[PDB]
Amino acid sequence: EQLANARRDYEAEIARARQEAAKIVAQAQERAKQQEAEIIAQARREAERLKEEAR
Amino acid sequence: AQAEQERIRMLSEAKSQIADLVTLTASRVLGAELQARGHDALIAESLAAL
Repeated sequence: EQLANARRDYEAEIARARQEAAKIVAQAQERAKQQEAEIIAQARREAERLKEEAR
Repeated sequence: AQAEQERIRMLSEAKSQIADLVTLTASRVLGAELQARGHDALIAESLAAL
């Protein structure tokens, strides 16, 4: 009974951690990609516009 | 910074063109004014130098 009781808790606690951390992946990847794309957008907003105005 | 550099790049060609055009116009002023000031009177300087 003690072995089974320990095994039940261990099995309950083993699996859910990776699935819960996968909830991180979507939001963290969205934030990182959106901010990198915002960096690219900031780089590109000046590149064409300043050249056009400098002409 | 890179956009400033790119604008200077176009300005660099424009600046070189402006300098060359100004100097060439100054030369052509001598070329145009040469006929009125004297077409073949430049031999005097060469005789003294040579």
